[PDB]
Amino acid sequence: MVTIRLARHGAKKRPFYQVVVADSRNARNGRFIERVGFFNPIASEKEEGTRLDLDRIAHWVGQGATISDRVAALIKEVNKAA
Amino acid sequence: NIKSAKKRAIQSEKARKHNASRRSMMRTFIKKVYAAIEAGDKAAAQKAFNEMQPIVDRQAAKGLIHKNKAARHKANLTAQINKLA
Amino acid sequence: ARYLGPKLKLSRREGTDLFLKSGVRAIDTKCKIEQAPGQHGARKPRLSDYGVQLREKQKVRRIYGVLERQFRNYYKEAARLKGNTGENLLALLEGRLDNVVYRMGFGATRAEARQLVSHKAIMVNGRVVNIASYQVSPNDVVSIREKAKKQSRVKAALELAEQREKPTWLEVDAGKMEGTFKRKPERSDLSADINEHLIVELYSK
Amino acid sequence: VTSYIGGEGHNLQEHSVILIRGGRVKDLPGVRYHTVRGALDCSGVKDRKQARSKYGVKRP
Amino acid sequence: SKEKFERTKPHVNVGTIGHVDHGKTTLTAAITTVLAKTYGGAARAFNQIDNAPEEKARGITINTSHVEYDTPTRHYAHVDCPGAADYVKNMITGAAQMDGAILVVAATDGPMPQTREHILLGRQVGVPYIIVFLNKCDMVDDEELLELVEMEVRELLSQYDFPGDDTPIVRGSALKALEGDAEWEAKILELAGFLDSYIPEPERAIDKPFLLPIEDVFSISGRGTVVTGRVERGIIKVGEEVEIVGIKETQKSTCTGVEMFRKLLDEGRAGENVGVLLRGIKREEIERGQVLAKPGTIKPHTKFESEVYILSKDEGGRHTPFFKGYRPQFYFRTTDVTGTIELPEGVEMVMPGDNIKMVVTLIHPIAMDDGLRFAIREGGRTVGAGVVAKVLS
RNA sequence: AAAUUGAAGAGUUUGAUCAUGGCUCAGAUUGAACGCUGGCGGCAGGCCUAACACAUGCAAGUCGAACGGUAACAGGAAGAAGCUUGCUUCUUUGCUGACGAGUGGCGGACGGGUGAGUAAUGUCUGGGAAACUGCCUGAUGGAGGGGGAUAACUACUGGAAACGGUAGCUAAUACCGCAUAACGUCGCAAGACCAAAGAGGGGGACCUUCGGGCCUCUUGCCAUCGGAUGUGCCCAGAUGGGAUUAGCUAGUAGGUGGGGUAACGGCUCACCUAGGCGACGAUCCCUAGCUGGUCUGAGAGGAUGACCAGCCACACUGGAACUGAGACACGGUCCAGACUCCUACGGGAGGCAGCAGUGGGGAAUAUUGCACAAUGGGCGCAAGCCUGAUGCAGCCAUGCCGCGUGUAUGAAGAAGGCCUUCGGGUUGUAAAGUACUUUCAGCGGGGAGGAAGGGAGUAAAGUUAAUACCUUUGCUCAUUGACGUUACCCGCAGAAGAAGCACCGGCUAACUCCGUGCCAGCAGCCGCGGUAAUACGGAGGGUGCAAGCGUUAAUCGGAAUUACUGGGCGUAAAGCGCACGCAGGCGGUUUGUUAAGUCAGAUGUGAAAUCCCCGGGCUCAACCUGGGAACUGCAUCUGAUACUGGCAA
RNA sequence: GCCCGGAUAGCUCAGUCGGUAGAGCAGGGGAUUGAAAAUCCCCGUGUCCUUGGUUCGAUUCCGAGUCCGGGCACCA
Ligand SMILES: Nc1nc2c(ncn2[C@@H]2O[C@H](COP(=O)(O)OP(=O)(O)OP(=O)(O)O)[C@@H](O)[C@H]2O)c(=O)[nH]1
Ligand SMILES: [Mg+2]
Ligand SMILES: [Mg+2]
Ligand SMILES: [Mg+2]
Ligand SMILES: [Mg+2]
Ligand SMILES: [Mg+2]
Ligand SMILES: [Mg+2]
Ligand SMILES: [Mg+2]
Ligand SMILES: [Mg+2]
Ligand SMILES: [Mg+2]
Ligand SMILES: [Mg+2]
Ligand SMILES: [Mg+2]
Ligand SMILES: [Mg+2]
Ligand SMILES: [Mg+2]
Ligand SMILES: [Mg+2]
Ligand SMILES: [Mg+2]
Ligand SMILES: [Mg+2]
Ligand SMILES: [Mg+2]
Ligand SMILES: [Mg+2]
Ligand SMILES: [Mg+2]
Ligand SMILES: [Mg+2]
Ligand SMILES: [Mg+2]
Ligand SMILES: [Mg+2]
Ligand SMILES: [Mg+2]
Ligand SMILES: [Mg+2]
Ligand SMILES: [Mg+2]
Ligand SMILES: [Mg+2]
Ligand SMILES: [Mg+2]
Ligand SMILES: [Mg+2]
Ligand SMILES: [Mg+2]
Ligand SMILES: [Mg+2]
Ligand SMILES: [Mg+2]
Ligand SMILES: [Mg+2]
Ligand SMILES: [Mg+2]
Ligand SMILES: [Mg+2]
Ligand SMILES: [Mg+2]
Ligand SMILES: [Mg+2]
Ligand SMILES: [Mg+2]
Ligand SMILES: [Mg+2]
Ligand SMILES: [Mg+2]
Ligand SMILES: [Mg+2]
Ligand SMILES: [Mg+2]
Ligand SMILES: [Mg+2]
Ligand SMILES: [Mg+2]
Ligand SMILES: [Mg+2]
Ligand SMILES: [Mg+2]
Ligand SMILES: [Mg+2]
Ligand SMILES: [Mg+2]
Ligand SMILES: [Mg+2]
Ligand SMILES: [Mg+2]
Ligand SMILES: [Mg+2]
Ligand SMILES: [Mg+2]
Ligand SMILES: [Mg+2]
Ligand SMILES: [Mg+2]
Ligand SMILES: [Mg+2]
Ligand SMILES: [Mg+2]
Ligand SMILES: [Mg+2]
Ligand SMILES: [Mg+2]
Ligand SMILES: [Mg+2]
Ligand SMILES: [Mg+2]
Ligand SMILES: [Mg+2]
Ligand SMILES: [Mg+2]
Ligand SMILES: [Mg+2]
Ligand SMILES: [Mg+2]
Ligand SMILES: [Mg+2]
Ligand SMILES: [Mg+2]
Ligand SMILES: [Mg+2]
Ligand SMILES: [Mg+2]
Ligand SMILES: [Mg+2]
Ligand SMILES: [Mg+2]
Ligand SMILES: [Mg+2]
Ligand SMILES: [Mg+2]
Ligand SMILES: [Mg+2]
Ligand SMILES: [Mg+2]
Ligand SMILES: [Mg+2]
Ligand SMILES: [Mg+2]
Ligand SMILES: [Mg+2]
Ligand SMILES: [Mg+2]
Ligand SMILES: [Mg+2]
Ligand SMILES: [Mg+2]
Ligand SMILES: [Mg+2]
Ligand SMILES: [Mg+2]
Ligand SMILES: [Mg+2]
Ligand SMILES: [Mg+2]
Ligand SMILES: [Mg+2]
Ligand SMILES: [Mg+2]
Ligand SMILES: [Mg+2]
Ligand SMILES: [Mg+2]
Ligand SMILES: [Mg+2]
Ligand SMILES: [Mg+2]
Ligand SMILES: [Mg+2]
Ligand SMILES: [Mg+2]
Ligand SMILES: [Mg+2]
Ligand SMILES: [Mg+2]
Ligand SMILES: [Mg+2]
Ligand SMILES: [Mg+2]
Ligand SMILES: [Mg+2]
Ligand SMILES: [Mg+2]
Ligand SMILES: [Mg+2]
Ligand SMILES: [Mg+2]
Ligand SMILES: [Mg+2]
Ligand SMILES: [Mg+2]
Ligand SMILES: [Mg+2]
Ligand SMILES: [Mg+2]
Ligand SMILES: [Mg+2]
Ligand SMILES: [Mg+2]
Ligand SMILES: [Mg+2]
Ligand SMILES: [Mg+2]
Ligand SMILES: [Mg+2]
Ligand SMILES: [Mg+2]
Ligand SMILES: [Mg+2]
Ligand SMILES: [Mg+2]
Ligand SMILES: [Mg+2]
Ligand SMILES: [Mg+2]
Ligand SMILES: [Mg+2]
Ligand SMILES: [Mg+2]
Ligand SMILES: [Mg+2]
Ligand SMILES: [Mg+2]
Ligand SMILES: [Mg+2]
Ligand SMILES: [Mg+2]
Ligand SMILES: [Mg+2]
Ligand SMILES: [Mg+2]
Ligand SMILES: [Mg+2]
Ligand SMILES: [Mg+2]
Ligand SMILES: [Mg+2]
Ligand SMILES: [Mg+2]
Ligand SMILES: [Mg+2]
Ligand SMILES: [Mg+2]
Ligand SMILES: [Mg+2]
Ligand SMILES: [Mg+2]
Ligand SMILES: [Mg+2]
Ligand SMILES: [Mg+2]
Ligand SMILES: [Mg+2]
Ligand SMILES: [Mg+2]
Ligand SMILES: [Mg+2]
Ligand SMILES: [Mg+2]
Ligand SMILES: [Mg+2]
Ligand SMILES: [Mg+2]
Ligand SMILES: [Mg+2]
Ligand SMILES: [Mg+2]
Ligand SMILES: [Mg+2]
Ligand SMILES: [Mg+2]
Ligand SMILES: [Mg+2]
Ligand SMILES: [Mg+2]
Repeated sequence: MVTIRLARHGAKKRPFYQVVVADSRNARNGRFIERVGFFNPIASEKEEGTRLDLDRIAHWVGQGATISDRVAALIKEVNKAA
Repeated sequence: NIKSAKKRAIQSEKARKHNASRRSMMRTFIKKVYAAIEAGDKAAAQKAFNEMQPIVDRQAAKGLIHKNKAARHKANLTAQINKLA
Repeated sequence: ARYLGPKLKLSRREGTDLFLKSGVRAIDTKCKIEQAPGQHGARKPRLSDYGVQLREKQKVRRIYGVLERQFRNYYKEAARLKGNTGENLLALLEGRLDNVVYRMGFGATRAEARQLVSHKAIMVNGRVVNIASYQVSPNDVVSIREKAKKQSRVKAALELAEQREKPTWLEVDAGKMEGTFKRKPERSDLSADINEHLIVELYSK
Repeated sequence: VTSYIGGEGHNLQEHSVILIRGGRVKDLPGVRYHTVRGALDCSGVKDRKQARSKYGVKRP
Repeated sequence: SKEKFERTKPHVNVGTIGHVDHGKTTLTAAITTVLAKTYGGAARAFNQIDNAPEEKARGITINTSHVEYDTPTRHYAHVDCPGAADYVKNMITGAAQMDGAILVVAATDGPMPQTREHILLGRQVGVPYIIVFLNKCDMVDDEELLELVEMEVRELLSQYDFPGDDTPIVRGSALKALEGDAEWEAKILELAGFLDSYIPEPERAIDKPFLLPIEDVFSISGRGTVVTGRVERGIIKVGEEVEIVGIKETQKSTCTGVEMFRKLLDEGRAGENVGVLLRGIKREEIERGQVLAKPGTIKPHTKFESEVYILSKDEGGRHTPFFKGYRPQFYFRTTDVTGTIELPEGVEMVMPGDNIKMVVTLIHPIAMDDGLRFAIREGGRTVGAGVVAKVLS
């Protein structure tokens, strides 16, 4: 089962999450097909915070890939008309 | 062992008791055809072939035998009946 | 981390005035300058080609208050950057906060400017900075916080900065202790004495 | 192998376990190692001041 | 290492003292089976008090074995000493941690040379209290002969500076109480009463900082190196910084469990024998004689001034003078060490039975402070007691 | 608009010289070790050796919405008995929630670890045909009716336990016929065939025989064909050293008859042919996980494969197969072994190269820690379990990076050391001081940010017979943090708590006095000492780095000292003693044609990471990260035909 | 934790059952040379592993230790 989920990169106490399309069995940090945007929880109100390429999501979710708890909410955060 | 999921040991042993009995049945019915083949015309061999056909197909569909195994045991065995007799 | 020894000993060995023991009075005439590095100061040095490079390197180090490990890192940065390797070495040294704090006049010496940076006094773009090595980017506004503003060490030290040449690249308000770093420093603006070419020779071999 | 006992005087005799580092002496033909003074049964040189990591002595 | 030791009933360090082959070790075996059967504690046997090849083919004891027997009032911890003339060094470690001894003189033989040598070591080291026990009795069926030995023990103790007549003398066979004789079972139950009545509650030092002399080092298969010994002062919590000071040099460490006769502890208090497990230390590098101190409290020294009181023939010691260069054994807390003597100016010779101060350079450094008590020995006998005056190193 | 901007020498053979040629040195780097010495933080990392043996504990379970259970637990409801009539005793009730003991459908095969083995059954790069696929998800079609058991649980014995019995009772999504089902197997076809399982939250209407018949909604079960993910198979080239290993091979090499495999095939038989391999190095021997990368280098190269990521292999040693979609299974079964264990001596165990830890090995690498809060994964409608996978912190100057240890004034140019041209200089603005600040730890008050949610009862809008349950978007709630006395922001005091250790004859930045006298010792190379040592030991004086510094080992560099770029062979090392000559390398000159080489474009692809530019967040950097090129690749169709080869005359 | 062996001038060894220890080989130390080797003339150059005891007197006899050698055990 393919799944869109965070990878957890960056330093100690200073995380940075590479949202990525990977297989269920493979590890968090490990194997994947293609990365699709990112997320930063320690960004705050500035120029950049979160980016998520919605065109590639249609290729995977449209076919048959689940979205994890955190990535499903970032699709709500980025919005359709807000 | 140091796990409470040793149920699979006793469940797999319980499976192969059944799984071997249905498998051994199948290969004796196939042996019944090979027994009929050698010294015999197209009559005794094809009677055995009609008996083993439902058993090999059924066992194939349960996940004991694969669908191609069954397919070969019809294909090559019909070729013994057709060519010789 | 720092030198913290006899500072005017460094000026006699090097020969020229390093602005280590600059302070309140303008000229020292209080060390037998040039002709007394140590016990054997009357000894005329033969001075090889590796000598003159290393004497030139240590002079630029002891003026700006940087150590070889950090100083080598500036050279590695300088080589990768565009333009001339020599001009970038010294342009990176002049962009330090403890050097800019000295050039603004908030400190009679550079060690006083280093301590004033370190002691939560210096603040730039509305953010306090402790690091003497802080790379001050173009178009900034260094300043002193309201608690430590107009303390007895800064007001006497700002009056010394009137006797100094005063850089063109940076500007000072002088009333409210507020500075403004504008552009990057040019070779021809400052020094006109410490050679860069010889320090590029020492690190390329 | 043979190892050189660098420094004035030593505590090595008969047995006594010692540590060995690399380095030829360049005088005794055959000898091509150095005893580490300080480590294990090989003690420091008595009454040294200048250069004491070499020859294994603490502060005065 | 499983059951947690509950801190109830005061702890007291007891041990058997006496002549060779005198029912000294066998008394300890009798005390277990008697107290275990009636009160209902842990059983144990006479075998576990001394096994090995050395205490079977021979029969004699070398190692100071330990036993834990409990009673309604207090929780005793036994220390079975060796007894022979060759084993005086490892005995003194067992005898120093002992608070109240149980002397062992026998009704057939009576007081014999080692009994005098043992009690001599008890005074100068630290043995406040002592209890007599006649460990044969049944072999000589007589009223007059058995009671004549009681008189000579009262003479011995009083002659050597103990109470003597005030000490409660008990009679009883150890082997008879081992099986199940109702009269002799009850007579060693009486000895447990005499331990409770005569010996008071001991005075500990749970205030001034941590110290623990190492009596015998172990290497537990799984945990690491364990050091045993009575905590002389202070406390030990689990996961606390501890410095090992004494012979060789000085090493940093941390405790990772304290125990009490194969039972866990949270706080190893003062005045009780505990096995401290140290972290990241080998069996060979840590040796017997060193002390577990709290960092900064004590420093190892190889030279010191000390007020040495030399003994005479009457008190028991040397009987001839000596000059600088003499090298006797100095017994501090546990171990002994040799050292050269340097006398003060204006003192030509040191006569026996005299109070003087002297500088003593030791070959090994040992952890020490001002006001530490030691007992000098040489030639299989005592020499002089004293106290430390000043540190030098 | 930026991605390569790219290359140093010196000493040392001689009386001196030029050459040859080794030796050594300056530079980088490192999983590092030692020695002296040590103060803090950011991110990293931290058994390279004995794939040695391992106590101890904890690392995979989970659904009651599969059923049996109306129970070993703990608690509501119809009713009961004591008596302080609601306080107590207490039988029934799926009936209170659940979940202990159970049988199934799934998980254990992933996640982790470690390189023993493997020089090609592996890996890498690029292709292919003969495959299979659980979970997820596309679309279709079901989802007819029966049976037989069996555990648990009594009972009764066996046995010390481990485990099995012996008579039963008893569900089911467990189990098995049956009728059917072609676009799904079988030959050309008429034919012959094979599959299943119900749960849970609600219900108006009418059957009530109350077990509720029956409608809904979800999840789940059906053969098929899918997509995705894979997983096996195959070929080509590449992927170490040795010829003082030159011959190797009989299921060996093919073909067919049979046989097996998910499937191609000596994978395995029976025969038939008697080959196949090898100087483009077979076979045998030694060594070795492989790659992305790392390191060094101007680049070619040389070295390398710790850390992150992919692939392979292995699981106490040696076998073996079972169960499944997937293993010949790391905490599965089974034998045999060795070595620890428990035994009532009949028989039982056991497998850290998962996390800590011990001994031992070693020059040398870490706590029997802390939490599921996040991020994955396992389970499940989800309320949450378990997760030593992740997260953290113990320890460790082991790294890369930051800030520390004060900051102005200071003449008597103090003393003491130290050289004395006993006049004086020198250490020296150094100290003592005389002014001011207080970073940093150390006390104390405030206090971000890792946190998205999860959950309740809700509105509407879907769903439908329905304003019920269910679902979605608005929508009101209360809360969740191991790290944690966080990061960070203000107040306390007073320089207060905080500097070495190399070196000093040349190379190579930096001098003297004593002591010693080819002795004692230094030594990376040359070389220092024989009574005036700049090299030894001491002292001062300096110089160079500094929280590190030296030494050590290890790789590249300099070494154009294996030279492809880029060397040589008269005399320095080096032309076989001289011929003939097969394989091999190279080949005059002119047209024609193929295009193998070569060249040009084409599409694929070189996993992501680092490496390199334009940016951004750590107070700054180190670190972190977004994009860009790069990834000098290797294959694939189309042309260009000069050159080289092929074939022409 | 305890049993055993080992130690003699700078190095390699003799000597003892209480009668006070020697040999070679190094080194000395003036001759000699810039300083050695050699030639020449004269030297043991000693805590008998350390320390105490039995005694008139201990290398020598008996304790106690030193560091090192090899041996057997204990698991809070
Ligand atoms: N008759 C009798 N004999 C005893 C008694 N106790 C001990 N024994 C004997 O002595 C031995 C016991 O050892 P003890 O000497 O008492 O104790 P120990 O600790 O071994 O003695 P040390 O050797 O001094 O340590 C046994 O072998 C008995 O034969 C007793 O009470 N009565
Ligand atoms: Mg946020
Ligand atoms: Mg927010
Ligand atoms: Mg999930
Ligand atoms: Mg088993
Ligand atoms: Mg059969
Ligand atoms: Mg199946
Ligand atoms: Mg099945
Ligand atoms: Mg630094
Ligand atoms: Mg020079
Ligand atoms: Mg900026
Ligand atoms: Mg370079
Ligand atoms: Mg020197
Ligand atoms: Mg005896
Ligand atoms: Mg005894
Ligand atoms: Mg260690
Ligand atoms: Mg461009
Ligand atoms: Mg010469
Ligand atoms: Mg030359
Ligand atoms: Mg490194
Ligand atoms: Mg260290
Ligand atoms: Mg410290
Ligand atoms: Mg710290
Ligand atoms: Mg650090
Ligand atoms: Mg490890
Ligand atoms: Mg390695
Ligand atoms: Mg794995
Ligand atoms: Mg990992
Ligand atoms: Mg790992
Ligand atoms: Mg690896
Ligand atoms: Mg393969
Ligand atoms: Mg491939
Ligand atoms: Mg199929
Ligand atoms: Mg599943
Ligand atoms: Mg029906
Ligand atoms: Mg039936
Ligand atoms: Mg029926
Ligand atoms: Mg039955
Ligand atoms: Mg049955
Ligand atoms: Mg039922
Ligand atoms: Mg039911
Ligand atoms: Mg079924
Ligand atoms: Mg039919
Ligand atoms: Mg029909
Ligand atoms: Mg068809
Ligand atoms: Mg077909
Ligand atoms: Mg029909
Ligand atoms: Mg059915
Ligand atoms: Mg497809
Ligand atoms: Mg390789
Ligand atoms: Mg033939
Ligand atoms: Mg380079
Ligand atoms: Mg090169
Ligand atoms: Mg590079
Ligand atoms: Mg590894
Ligand atoms: Mg890969
Ligand atoms: Mg393993
Ligand atoms: Mg296994
Ligand atoms: Mg195996
Ligand atoms: Mg396997
Ligand atoms: Mg497994
Ligand atoms: Mg296995
Ligand atoms: Mg078994
Ligand atoms: Mg076994
Ligand atoms: Mg295991
Ligand atoms: Mg481990
Ligand atoms: Mg193993
Ligand atoms: Mg260990
Ligand atoms: Mg710890
Ligand atoms: Mg936990
Ligand atoms: Mg908890
Ligand atoms: Mg907990
Ligand atoms: Mg947990
Ligand atoms: Mg929690
Ligand atoms: Mg989770
Ligand atoms: Mg999950
Ligand atoms: Mg689901
Ligand atoms: Mg629910
Ligand atoms: Mg939870
Ligand atoms: Mg668990
Ligand atoms: Mg845990
Ligand atoms: Mg902390
Ligand atoms: Mg690093
Ligand atoms: Mg390192
Ligand atoms: Mg100052
Ligand atoms: Mg000085
Ligand atoms: Mg100053
Ligand atoms: Mg001052
Ligand atoms: Mg001052
Ligand atoms: Mg103030
Ligand atoms: Mg801070
Ligand atoms: Mg607030
Ligand atoms: Mg939060
Ligand atoms: Mg969450
Ligand atoms: Mg919600
Ligand atoms: Mg909280
Ligand atoms: Mg909590
Ligand atoms: Mg912390
Ligand atoms: Mg705080
Ligand atoms: Mg704090
Ligand atoms: Mg205030
Ligand atoms: Mg204040
Ligand atoms: Mg030199
Ligand atoms: Mg020169
Ligand atoms: Mg020089
Ligand atoms: Mg002089
Ligand atoms: Mg030197
Ligand atoms: Mg002179
Ligand atoms: Mg001299
Ligand atoms: Mg100095
Ligand atoms: Mg360095
Ligand atoms: Mg080297
Ligand atoms: Mg080289
Ligand atoms: Mg080269
Ligand atoms: Mg060439
Ligand atoms: Mg050459
Ligand atoms: Mg020649
Ligand atoms: Mg020649
Ligand atoms: Mg010739
Ligand atoms: Mg010729
Ligand atoms: Mg040819
Ligand atoms: Mg041609
Ligand atoms: Mg042509
Ligand atoms: Mg033509
Ligand atoms: Mg053409
Ligand atoms: Mg392309
Ligand atoms: Mg493309
Ligand atoms: Mg591409
Ligand atoms: Mg790198
Ligand atoms: Mg990174
Ligand atoms: Mg950047
Ligand atoms: Mg900060
Ligand atoms: Mg990218
Ligand atoms: Mg990137
Ligand atoms: Mg990209
Ligand atoms: Mg672009
Ligand atoms: Mg792009
Ligand atoms: Mg890439
Ligand atoms: Mg064409
Ligand atoms: Mg043409
Ligand atoms: Mg040709
Ligand atoms: Mg040809
Ligand atoms: Mg002379
Ligand atoms: Mg003369």
